[PDB]
Amino acid sequence: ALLRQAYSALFRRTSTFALTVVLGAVLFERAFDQGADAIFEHLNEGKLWKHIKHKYEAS
Amino acid sequence: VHNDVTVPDFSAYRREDVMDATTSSQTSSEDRKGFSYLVTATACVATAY
Amino acid sequence: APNIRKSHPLLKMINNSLIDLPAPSNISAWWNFGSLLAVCLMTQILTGLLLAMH
Amino acid sequence: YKETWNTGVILLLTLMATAFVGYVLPWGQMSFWGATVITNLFSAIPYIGHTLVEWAWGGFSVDNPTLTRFFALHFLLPFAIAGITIIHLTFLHESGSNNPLGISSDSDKIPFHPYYSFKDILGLTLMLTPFLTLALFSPNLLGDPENFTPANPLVTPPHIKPEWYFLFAYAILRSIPNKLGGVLALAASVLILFLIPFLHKSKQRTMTFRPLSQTLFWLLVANLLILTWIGSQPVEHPFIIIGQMASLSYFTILLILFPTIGTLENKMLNY
Amino acid sequence: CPGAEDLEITKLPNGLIIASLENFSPASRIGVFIKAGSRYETTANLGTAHLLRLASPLTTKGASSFRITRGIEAVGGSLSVYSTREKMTYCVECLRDHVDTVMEYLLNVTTAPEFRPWEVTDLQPQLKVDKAVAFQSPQVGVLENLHAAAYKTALANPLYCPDYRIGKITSEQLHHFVQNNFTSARMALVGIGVKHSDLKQVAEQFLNIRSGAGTSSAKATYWGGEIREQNGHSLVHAAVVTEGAAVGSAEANAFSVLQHVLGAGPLIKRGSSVTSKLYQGVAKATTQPFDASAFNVNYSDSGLFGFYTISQAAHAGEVIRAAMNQLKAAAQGGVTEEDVTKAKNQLKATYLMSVETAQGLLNEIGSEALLSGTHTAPSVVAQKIDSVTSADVVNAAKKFVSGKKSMAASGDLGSTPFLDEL
Amino acid sequence: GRLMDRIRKWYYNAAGFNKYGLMRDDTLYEDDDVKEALKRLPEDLYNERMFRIKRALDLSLKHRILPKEQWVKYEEDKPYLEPYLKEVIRERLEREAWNKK
Amino acid sequence: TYAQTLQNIPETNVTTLDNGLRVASEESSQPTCTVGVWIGAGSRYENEKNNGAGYFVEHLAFKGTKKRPCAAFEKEVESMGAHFNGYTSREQTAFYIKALSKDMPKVVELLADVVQNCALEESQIEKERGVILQELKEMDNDMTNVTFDYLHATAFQGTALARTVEGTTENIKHLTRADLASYIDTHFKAPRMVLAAAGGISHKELVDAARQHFSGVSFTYKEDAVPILPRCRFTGSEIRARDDALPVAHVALAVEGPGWADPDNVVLHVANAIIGRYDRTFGGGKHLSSRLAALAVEHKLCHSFQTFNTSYSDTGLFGFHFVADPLSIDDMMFCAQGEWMRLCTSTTESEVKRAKNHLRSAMVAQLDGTTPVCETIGSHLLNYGRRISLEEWDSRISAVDARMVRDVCSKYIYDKCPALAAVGPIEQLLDYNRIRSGMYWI
Ligand code: HEM
Ligand code: HEM
Repeated sequence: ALLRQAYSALFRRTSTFALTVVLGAVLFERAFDQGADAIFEHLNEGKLWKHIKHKYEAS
Repeated sequence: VHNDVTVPDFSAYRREDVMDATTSSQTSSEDRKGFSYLVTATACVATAY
Repeated sequence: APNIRKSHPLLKMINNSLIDLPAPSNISAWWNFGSLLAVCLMTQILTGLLLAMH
Repeated sequence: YKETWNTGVILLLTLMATAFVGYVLPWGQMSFWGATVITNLFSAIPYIGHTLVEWAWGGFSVDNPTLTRFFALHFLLPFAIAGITIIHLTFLHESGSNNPLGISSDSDKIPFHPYYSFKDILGLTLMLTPFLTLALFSPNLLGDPENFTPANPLVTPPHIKPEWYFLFAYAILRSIPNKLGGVLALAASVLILFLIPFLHKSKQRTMTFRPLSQTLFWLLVANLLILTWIGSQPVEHPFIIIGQMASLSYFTILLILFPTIGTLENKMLNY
Repeated sequence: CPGAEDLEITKLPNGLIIASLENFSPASRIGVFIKAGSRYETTANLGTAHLLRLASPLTTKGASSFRITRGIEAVGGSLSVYSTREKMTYCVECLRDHVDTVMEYLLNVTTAPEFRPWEVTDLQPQLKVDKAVAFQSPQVGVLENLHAAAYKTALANPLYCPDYRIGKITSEQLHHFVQNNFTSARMALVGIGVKHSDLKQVAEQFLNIRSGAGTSSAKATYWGGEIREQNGHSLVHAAVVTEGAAVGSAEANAFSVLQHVLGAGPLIKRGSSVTSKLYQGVAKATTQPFDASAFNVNYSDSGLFGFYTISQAAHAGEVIRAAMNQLKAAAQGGVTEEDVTKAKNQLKATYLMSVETAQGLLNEIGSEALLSGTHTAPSVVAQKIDSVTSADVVNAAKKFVSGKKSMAASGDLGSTPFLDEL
Repeated sequence: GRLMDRIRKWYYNAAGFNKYGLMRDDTLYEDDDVKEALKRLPEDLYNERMFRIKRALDLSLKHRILPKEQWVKYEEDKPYLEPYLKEVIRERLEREAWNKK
Repeated sequence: TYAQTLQNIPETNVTTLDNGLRVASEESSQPTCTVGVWIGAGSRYENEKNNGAGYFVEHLAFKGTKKRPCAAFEKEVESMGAHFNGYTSREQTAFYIKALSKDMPKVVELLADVVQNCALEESQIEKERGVILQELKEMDNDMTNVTFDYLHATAFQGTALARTVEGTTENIKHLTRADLASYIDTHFKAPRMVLAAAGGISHKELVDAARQHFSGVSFTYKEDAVPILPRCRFTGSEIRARDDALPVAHVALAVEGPGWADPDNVVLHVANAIIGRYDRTFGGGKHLSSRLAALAVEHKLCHSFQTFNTSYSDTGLFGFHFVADPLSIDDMMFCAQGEWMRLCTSTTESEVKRAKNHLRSAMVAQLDGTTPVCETIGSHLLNYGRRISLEEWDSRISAVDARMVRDVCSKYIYDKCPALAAVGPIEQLLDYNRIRSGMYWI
């Protein structure tokens, strides 16, 4: 049971609750950004420089 | 007199696990708290971000 | 006094107006505007300074 | 009165930042140059040095983006001073004022008004006279003439030094040859005030009845005067050495002599 | 391993008696017994005995108030002072292993009080409190006024510091009261749960305020007064007595037995007392609930006897009257040779039961060792109890009906009668 | 010799709190101990010190001092609180030490 | 030595009669004694309709039996100098007698006659009914018990344990000769009873006299089986009976307890030994060792306070109670919860070492006389199923250390939703929420 375990190891001690909020945030950021960026780009296929860049990318 | 006093019935509000008056509520405690706290811990993470 | 929240000349202030302050139990959402106005203010000043620096 | 005192140190620090940024506003030779030398000091702080400075400057050198954020800061800080002054007096009032004899004055207190309202209004005019006399007859008696010259990045003035009220520390800065140590020494020169309360060994509060501590006190004052003076002169003999000497005596007096002479004084009283 | 030991009991030059008895209990209970109390107070130092009782945890010459409390507590010890109008006992309890530790403080408290002006000064307001919780029992209020109406001195002196004297007692008064009463010939170092030699070595080579009898209590002079406290409570408490028998007297046993014949407390929870003539007699008179008992006190140079009655207001009249008729009726030969045998046995038992308690024993043991210097064997005290004729009882009865009576009552007395109406 | 005694008497006179009519102990800074100490002083000594102190303050506010005749003489300076204050500290150190064990 | 005095404590003899009753006793060299039957019955065993019977029964247990009516029964006991007492709690009832060992047998007879043949005279009932009714009014003014009742009332709300031992007003106004009879015939049975005794009694002479008056045999297997009770559910909640007209306020707070059998109860007790108790008449005052007591004194926080570990067969209540003035309720509570937190997070060896000695002295004093010993035997069997000797208790207590007190208290107190009951002028004490948060972070 995660809720039970979670409670025990993460939410019971204030010190660990804090550690969770931090590490939790670090991972949440990394994933929330990638995901939203992903969504935004698909929603705008071929319009972003990221997309058309290749055409003139030739040094 | 105080002997004539009883606590009303909270079945309308109790959580599923502490609904049965003949079951130790302690066994489902870590769950009930673990959930609520899980919600809270998350709000912090969101805020932190 | 036992707990610092009440004795301290400053916490005592923060306490008697944001922690142990007696509030009616039935106030509605219409009472939320005081705090917002307050937050609203701190926010303007913050963004304002930032803008003034340019 | 620790808290009254500690907020006090904070008022001093704040006033310094305030008066420092204020001085750059007229953008004169000294304004600019002083700003360039003083702010660059932090560049000595390890690893996060340069970053912290270029951040503050808003660029690569004191330029327009600095002038603006300073004007902003200068307008702001004063108000923070006012706020904090309220806290200062708030802690102060918990205990009430102290007094020259250093012994409980509960057996003889008087209403502030009219006694002190009057006394202060008198002390206001007594000082205000010299202030006005100066401000009106000898206007620039205290200002560097170098600041009547528009800032020019291609002409370093001969002697870049901060305003008088800073010299004393500028002095302690140059005492320690080593960009990093000197900064810390500077920082300590003022932050030292936070320790005073923990260096009180006397069984008595004031120095009214401590003649030893008294000369030591006036020595220290004189010491600060010299430090101020050294700060105004160039970095050459015999100044350089006098500097280091005064800087040393400064910390010695506050960190070692004072508490020590304090203890000795207790034994002489049979305490 | 552990068996039958025999109660030893020395006596030193200065007159300090030392009783002892090892019953191999996993716990001890030493205790200093003393001839002192409100009985020795003068109009000038009233209450000083009381305050002294409360002052037990104040600093001494060998241990500070801090160490005395922390010290005793560090070993699950306990320290208490119980005292009557004429006796003060200082005892402590603890586990066998810590006696020597708890002993020091005990010793220090009774023979080395410093009574510092401040410590004292800050303690006095306590009397106001300690006295206020006690008087919650009306039971205690009348007894105070009883002794007041029963005597003109010594015993008439209240057990709790009178109000007007609160905060007026002085370190000197405390010091003097001690130096003049806590003297080696008025003290006993009783101790259950220890080897006599050990308890002895402590007393001698340690106790130092000494020798003499010091101040002597004036003879208890009988008055025969009547004090009435009109307060409004729906329940009226009343007590009517007559000078009774003294301690160590032979006419003592007589009253105790008359006591039990009349009725001294219930033995059946919520039960009626058929064996209690007094209770039963009253029961046939009033209809509402009540309580009536045979009151009996035996003091060094005097005693008190009569009855005590808690009753509804309006029925206080009927209840007291009855309690009386039942006493005269006893004096008029209304006692059965059986009634006497039942009593004698209830007394024997009650005596024997009120000794199982380590405290009850240490108390029984010490009381003798103080006002005697001996330990009456249990078969002797029995051989002494039953040896009481039917007459003896009826005689005690007579004495009450004939002697001058002094009454003390409190409550809504509107319907309660005066001493000269009985 | 009397070196220590020469010094003390000198410092005592050097300090000069006796020109106000104050006693060594009157100048003690009222920290936690001195506070308890004072509460234990017998009333007569407390009231006296109070007058002395209040008198000193009045001199201070007046920028005057007592006439030489009235100055407290080194050898007659009564150490009225010292004894109490020492026990107050003895007591504390006991408690401080005990709570540690 | 302490150690030895313990080993040398005579053993407690326990033999079971073919009918299920258990006879136990501790023989001493004492001329007087205490024998009685301790029963596994009480308000908990009652129900909505008979709640109070066990108490109504208690009121008649002495008003005479069939073989020898009121007058006679009373007269026969008084006349032998014996004391007859008894009580009834939520999970335990008991009737015991104090008399000379010489009458140990005639006593046993009397007992058996009370539990087995109570008169239940139709005319007596209607009187004790008026009596009990007044006892309720008198008890209603004892805030301390009005509080613990409410504590239960909510801590175990909706269950068997949430019932008062005395019972409802209605229940007492209508209970019947029948219901009472039924209660006795349903609950007072050999397998659930214990004839205990202590003093100068011979186990034999006792057990013999036992078989003689406690002969009733059982036929079916059901009659030999002790019925297990449906358990009671704990609930973090509060009940506030306010009345600014009362002079002081009463507060009780508690988390669920482990129940008789659990070993932790020892540590739990060792814990409460640390927090201990106070009451304005303790002379120790500011020097008392109990941190809470001190604060109580230094800051005039309360008139008294007590820690408790009320155990039951399958559950319990571990908390505290205090009486304070309307304006010092909060600081008091605040400090109190503080100590509980201190137990969980920072107990000291010094603290426990003492707590232990205080506890040891406690257990020993619980056996000060014959009635108290008998009460301990009557209970150990009924709850632990045997006798735990001071020699044992001591070993279990001696093994407790800080690290241990911490773990347990944490296990039962930390971050648990407590049950709270307040009575009186409790305005300053407020919000369950706030109190709930006082349950974590020292
Ligand atoms: C009381 C809160 C404030 C209010 C209601 C407020 C309102 C406004 C308004 C309406 C404008 C015009 C915005 C636009 O359309 O361009 C403005 C501009 C500005 N404000 Fe504020 N302001 C507040 C506080 C401040 C403060 C405290 C500062 C900084 C000390 C500040 C600095 C500025 C600056 C620099 C601009 C100009 C730049 C811009 O127009 O975006 N403001 N403010
Ligand atoms: C914005 C600057 C400040 C303001 C306006 C301010 C104002 C005051 C005022 C009004 C008083 C009461 C009257 C008096 O004794 O002078 C006071 C007292 C005091 N201030 Fe400041 N103060 C300031 C800075 C400081 C600083 C830098 C310190 C010291 C580091 C300080 C330390 C104190 C202390 C200790 C008192 C107690 C006076 C006593 O001995 O009775 N103050 N201040």
